[PDB]
Amino acid sequence: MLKTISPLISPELLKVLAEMGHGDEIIFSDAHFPAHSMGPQVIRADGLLVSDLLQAIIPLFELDSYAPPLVMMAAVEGDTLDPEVERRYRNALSLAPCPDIIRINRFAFYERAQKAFAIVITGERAKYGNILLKKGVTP
Amino acid sequence: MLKTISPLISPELLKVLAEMGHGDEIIFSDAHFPAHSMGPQVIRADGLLVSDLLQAIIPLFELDSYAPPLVMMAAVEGDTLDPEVERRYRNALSAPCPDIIRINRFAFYERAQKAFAIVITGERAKYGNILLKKGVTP
Amino acid sequence: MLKTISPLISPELLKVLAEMGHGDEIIFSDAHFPAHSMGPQVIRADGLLVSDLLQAIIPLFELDSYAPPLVMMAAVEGDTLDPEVERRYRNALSLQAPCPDIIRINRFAFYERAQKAFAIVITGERAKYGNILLKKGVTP
Amino acid sequence: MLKTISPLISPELLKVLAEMGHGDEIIFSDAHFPAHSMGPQVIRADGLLVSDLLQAIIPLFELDSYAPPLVMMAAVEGDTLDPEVERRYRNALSLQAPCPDIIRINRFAFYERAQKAFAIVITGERAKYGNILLKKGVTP
Amino acid sequence: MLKTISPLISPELLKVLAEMGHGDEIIFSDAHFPAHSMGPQVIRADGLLVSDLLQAIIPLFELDSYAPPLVMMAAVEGDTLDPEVERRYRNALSLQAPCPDIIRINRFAFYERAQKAFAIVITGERAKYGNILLKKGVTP
Amino acid sequence: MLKTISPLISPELLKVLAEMGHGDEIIFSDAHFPAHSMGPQVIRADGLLVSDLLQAIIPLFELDSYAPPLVMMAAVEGDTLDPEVERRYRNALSAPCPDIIRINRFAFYERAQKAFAIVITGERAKYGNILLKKGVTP
Amino acid sequence: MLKTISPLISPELLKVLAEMGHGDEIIFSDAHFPAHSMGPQVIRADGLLVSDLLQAIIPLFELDSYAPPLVMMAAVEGDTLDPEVERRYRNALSLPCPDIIRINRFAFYERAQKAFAIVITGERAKYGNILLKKGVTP
Amino acid sequence: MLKTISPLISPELLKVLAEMGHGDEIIFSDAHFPAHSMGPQVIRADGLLVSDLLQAIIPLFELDSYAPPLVMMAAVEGDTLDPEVERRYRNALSLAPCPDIIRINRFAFYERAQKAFAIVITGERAKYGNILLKKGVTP
Amino acid sequence: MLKTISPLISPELLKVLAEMGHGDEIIFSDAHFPAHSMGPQVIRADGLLVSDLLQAIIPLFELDSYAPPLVMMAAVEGDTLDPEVERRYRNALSLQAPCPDIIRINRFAFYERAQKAFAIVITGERAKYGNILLKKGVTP
Amino acid sequence: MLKTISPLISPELLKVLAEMGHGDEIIFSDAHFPAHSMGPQVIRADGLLVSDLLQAIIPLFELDSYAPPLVMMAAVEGDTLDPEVERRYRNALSLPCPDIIRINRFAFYERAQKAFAIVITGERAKYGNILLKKGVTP
Ligand SMILES: C[C@@H]1O[C@@H](O)[C@@H](O)[C@H](O)[C@@H]1O
Ligand SMILES: C[C@@H]1O[C@@H](O)[C@@H](O)[C@H](O)[C@@H]1O
Ligand SMILES: C[C@@H]1O[C@@H](O)[C@@H](O)[C@H](O)[C@@H]1O
Ligand SMILES: C[C@@H]1O[C@@H](O)[C@@H](O)[C@H](O)[C@@H]1O
Ligand SMILES: C[C@@H]1O[C@@H](O)[C@@H](O)[C@H](O)[C@@H]1O
Ligand SMILES: C[C@@H]1O[C@@H](O)[C@@H](O)[C@H](O)[C@@H]1O
Ligand SMILES: C[C@@H]1O[C@@H](O)[C@@H](O)[C@H](O)[C@@H]1O
Ligand SMILES: C[C@@H]1O[C@@H](O)[C@@H](O)[C@H](O)[C@@H]1O
Ligand SMILES: C[C@@H]1O[C@@H](O)[C@@H](O)[C@H](O)[C@@H]1O
Ligand SMILES: C[C@@H]1O[C@@H](O)[C@@H](O)[C@H](O)[C@@H]1O
Repeated sequence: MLKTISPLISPELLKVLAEMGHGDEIIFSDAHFPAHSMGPQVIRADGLLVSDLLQAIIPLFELDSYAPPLVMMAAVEGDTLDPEVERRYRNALSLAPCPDIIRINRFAFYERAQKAFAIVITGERAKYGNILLKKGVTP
Repeated sequence: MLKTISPLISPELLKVLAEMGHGDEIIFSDAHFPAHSMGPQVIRADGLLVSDLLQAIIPLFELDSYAPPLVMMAAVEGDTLDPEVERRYRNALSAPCPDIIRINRFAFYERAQKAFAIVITGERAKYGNILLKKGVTP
Repeated sequence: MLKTISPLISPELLKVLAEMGHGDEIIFSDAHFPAHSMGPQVIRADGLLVSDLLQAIIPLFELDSYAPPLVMMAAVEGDTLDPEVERRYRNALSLQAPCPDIIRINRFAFYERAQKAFAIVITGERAKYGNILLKKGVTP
Repeated sequence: MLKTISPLISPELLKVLAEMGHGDEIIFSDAHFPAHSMGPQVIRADGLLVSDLLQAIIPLFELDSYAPPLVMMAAVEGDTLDPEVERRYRNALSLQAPCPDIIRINRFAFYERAQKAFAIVITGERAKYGNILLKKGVTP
Repeated sequence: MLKTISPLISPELLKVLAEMGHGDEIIFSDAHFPAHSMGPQVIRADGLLVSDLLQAIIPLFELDSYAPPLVMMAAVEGDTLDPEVERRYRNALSLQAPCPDIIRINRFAFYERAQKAFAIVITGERAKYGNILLKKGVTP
Repeated sequence: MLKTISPLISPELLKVLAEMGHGDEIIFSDAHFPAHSMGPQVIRADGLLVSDLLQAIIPLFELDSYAPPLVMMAAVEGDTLDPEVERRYRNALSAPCPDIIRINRFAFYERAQKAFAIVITGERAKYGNILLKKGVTP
Repeated sequence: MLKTISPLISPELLKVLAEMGHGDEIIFSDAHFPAHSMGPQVIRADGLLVSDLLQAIIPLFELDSYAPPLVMMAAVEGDTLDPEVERRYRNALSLPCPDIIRINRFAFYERAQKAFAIVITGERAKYGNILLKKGVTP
Repeated sequence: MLKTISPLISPELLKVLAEMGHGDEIIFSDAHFPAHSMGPQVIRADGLLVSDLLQAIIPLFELDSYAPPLVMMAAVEGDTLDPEVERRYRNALSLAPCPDIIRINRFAFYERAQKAFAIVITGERAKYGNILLKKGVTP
Repeated sequence: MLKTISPLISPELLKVLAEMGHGDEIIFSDAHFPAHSMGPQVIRADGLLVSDLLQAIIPLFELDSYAPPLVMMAAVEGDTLDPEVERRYRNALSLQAPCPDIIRINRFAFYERAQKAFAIVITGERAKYGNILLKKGVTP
Repeated sequence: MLKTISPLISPELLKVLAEMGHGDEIIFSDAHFPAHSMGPQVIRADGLLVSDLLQAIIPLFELDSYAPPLVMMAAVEGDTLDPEVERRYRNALSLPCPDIIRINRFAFYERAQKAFAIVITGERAKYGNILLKKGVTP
């Protein structure tokens, strides 16, 4: 734990976040995500909701302006998604407003998770609660 | 995650709990515990309370009936404990929850140095550290 | 071991099952499978039957409903497969609710698929074609 | 697996048994033993009985004749030990020739001794005091 | 780098600072300190002043209040401390509130304590006796 | 060592043989084989002949009946083989010893690169390298 | 620290510069460079300006005369460089020729994936990345 | 394999032998020795007799003159030892004669094997075929 | 060090030389070669001349006779080789019999081959183009 | 290699010397020293004379002024040193004081177990071992 920094961010994630450079991507997945088979280093955040890390990390993480900074997974046809999830993610990320969030199909998302800098799997239970953040040029 | 098992328990902690044998000790510490300098493997559980992990693990973890299975830290001289902590931990570990005994910071740290693992949590209370001793799984 | 969880599941396997997410695949091979050269981590369960493991894991493992969750190996040219195997695998998998249909794929495609699995658990099953792949779903 | 060798013996255990020399000790513990904190390398054999392993290993493992080759744990104050355990352990060990007498030592001295063992194989034996230590001899 | 947190703190140091608990100790040494032979993990901070790093971490690092949290090295017989080093350090450490009195211990006593430190950050401070140890407290 | 098992087989090779599955390939090379630059794990057996290891392993190692289980190296153009080698290897691997097929140095090395392991021996003969493919243990 | 050698160079960087041979390329990046994602080993030099290292390094590092020895990043189209960055760099390097080649952001990343090492500095100036190519030490 | 050097010495043993300095000790044990539980690095020489390595290594290994260079294990009371074993060891080591060989009790031998530089376990089947060599000042 | 074998050969190099098989290649480069970026394991031999190391290993290293076993680097346009380097190398390599003709290939071709070498020994040879590659043959 | 720095110093030795701080001790041993048995990290410098390294190292390495900075091995009782060894060493070091302390063979080993590193050279001279203690870099 450290002062002025959300105690919800583990020491290892703190390191990962700092090591990230312009353009690096990090995923905060829901609890159902196959994080461990993607390839990048995985960090567990089992007792937390994605919205928890988002609000904890946003004052530290500059979002990329050179590319879509926020990406989520699109529900497969014949499946159900929750409208509220994306709503609080935006609220958690609004320091003030945050860029629009774009959804790509689940496979496209995995494909990109495979090249990500790291993956943080949380306890988010809602379906399709996975979100990718692309880092910008930290001022 | 997994069905019928608390998702608050990370897979690595699930492995640790399963590997532990009779007499093995694990510590669930508060956020201020010097967990990483004790020696045993450390598992972070930052967003959770000690009482959260205690209740999640108890239906899987039989407590030792051959020796004191629950050990907490005695307040250092010129300092006092928060009454709310121990009572909350007992509640979480309830068969009845065995009695809890206190031992000075020296003896607690000496045992922490030799514990099977240390799970550091987001528990903010002072003296929120607790040592559990595994018994024989029935 | 732990209470409420089958003792047949090793600590490492419990970790593996918990780490797996939606779509991840895990193989429970018979004793003849070339598990160690496939690529993924290998957990040995020598002396144990695949069916005994399936029955122990099924109450915690959600099978994928987004795609066929069960894949077995088709017999190779000239071989006859023992119907007793798939019969007791489905039974073990039907512990709480009947299990989905099992599909069969060419031995080469099975290996190519084993090369991408999350993990491989090699058991004591001595019958040929006793390998079965499981695909995890979304834990309800 | 391999021909002429029990399939119940994992590859790692076969290596371990072959590496052991005269006087080296290996423990086959029950499922309750604190094997992972003792120190020596641990091989898991979850779901398997100690007696089933002993019967599989005895034809390859020479028991030491220079010192007591079999050590078991004495029950702790208040506990009763099941005579059925030591009974089937000796039977399994008597596969080709009757096995030596088994000695019992205090739980603390057993652990102190486990800390020096070559390896520890934790099995699926669920009975208490199902731990047994074997000391290798000179392969004739 | 990150926003909010000073970029003078390398990602590895940030992780270290966060893992430290109440009572844990960290050394920010001058360029002449035998950092690598003490025992704990070392983080190089060549080119940076100790006072640069103290200012960077003070907003995140609560000092121990259960014991003297600031310790520097006493000058060895024949040498004499440069009070300006302490001034700079004191000002960096007093950016939020007056820092506790800074205690000075003998060279060898300092090394002994370093052997048990959580980590050691060797900087570019070229002034003699530019070493300082910080003890962590209960984070508010 | 171990009773009923050849002491010529090191514990590590004993582990390797046991881990190998159907279709897995292992090479027993002569002393001049570039074993350490192929890729797979290498096990030294310097004082032994390939025929020594072949005979020791055969009572434990069932050979593949689904594909060519024995592969040797074809002599490079402008070079010739020593007749005594292949015949000695067949003798060592005798159920009858399946037929042996030759493949150029390129195809042999390509497979060596992907083999499960390589056991380099003290076999001094030229082209004394042989690749065994494991079958289904009965 | 060592006499005659700039104390700004960490022992690890000293080792890296010494291990580099003719043609090897090293990058001293700004704080925003995605160094850890490229592939080569990374040396953190947080808080230091690129120009500080260049000045510290140049007396020991011979620049390649067989190929352009200095490469920088061209500004993203439509954007412009801060002329002070390169002026500061040219001075630190004590720079007849050689000139500084400028390659596009991604072309720069491509070449950085194959570099000997990447030293990420505390340089906050936009496009402060510079790649140096070692020559033959006189 | 290398020219002029016994092909019976594996590459790793070659390295160990060379890394050894004045006073370092190395054990060539029989096949019954508990080499792997002693502590030092172990090298397998399964198809060889101790006498094989001895004759292969002696032209490379200078024996210590500052201390007893050759030590073997004494048979426990109530056990049998082979007179020929020590005989050929001496013959193998005689390049020309080799120092006397002294026997210490089995436990004393293990105790010393625990601090040795390395242990080479061979296929020597004879009981008490273990021998320790102490390296001298290589000329 | 050892007797019989030249003490100029570090224990790690001796091991490497012995593990090499027919066709394996090793580079003894000059002090300016980019040894560490090629890919293979590197052994430092600072201070020693390439000709010093060639004399040391020739008695133990059979050259390949199935292909040109000796390869050096051609001078880059603008440069010119110092024939005395080759003389020294030739004499060291001819201590037991006339060494095969020494072939010279382009700089980049040499690097390409180095990426696939068994190992690289970078020495203190400060003359340009002091690099030489050896291909191992069937040891008599 | 690096300009201004002796090419005799390997990159790893350069790193080690740079990491050493005030009071740390480094040993440059002769070829007969049991370096790998002592405990500290070992850097091979086969073929090089101790005096060659000392000459290469001294311009970068400040000797301790707070404690005797040079220690050597006293000859085994009844034996004698070759005066040329130390004369050669004193010259390489460009050596008012300090004097060279001589400790018995085993006392030397004891201190070598706690040294920062051991560089084993090709020095064949009896008792060519020398321990240097680092001071405060000016
Ligand atoms: C079908 C999808 O599968 C994975 O991507 C999960 O992380 C999602 O939440 C969803 O269940
Ligand atoms: C004095 C004690 O120090 C550590 O053990 C903390 O984890 C406790 O909560 C308490 O503050
Ligand atoms: C031909 C097949 O080969 C492997 O896949 C074995 O695991 C099967 O049981 C069967 O023998
Ligand atoms: C009291 C004893 O504790 C451990 O040694 C267990 O392995 C035993 O079975 C018994 O429960
Ligand atoms: C004598 C002392 O030695 C070390 O502790 C240095 O870090 C100090 O600055 C001082 O030079
Ligand atoms: C040309 C071939 O090269 C290697 O494969 C050797 O192992 C063979 O015996 C033969 O010499
Ligand atoms: C757009 C570019 O992104 C990275 O390459 C940074 O290192 C540059 O300075 C610039 O910000
Ligand atoms: C009793 C002794 O035990 C070990 O020391 C063996 O290596 C000996 O050969 C002998 O059998
Ligand atoms: C131009 C060449 O570059 C490298 O290959 C050096 O090793 C050569 O000696 C030469 O300087
Ligand atoms: C007797 C001594 O043994 C070692 O310390 C050698 O390094 C010395 O040079 C001497 O030979």
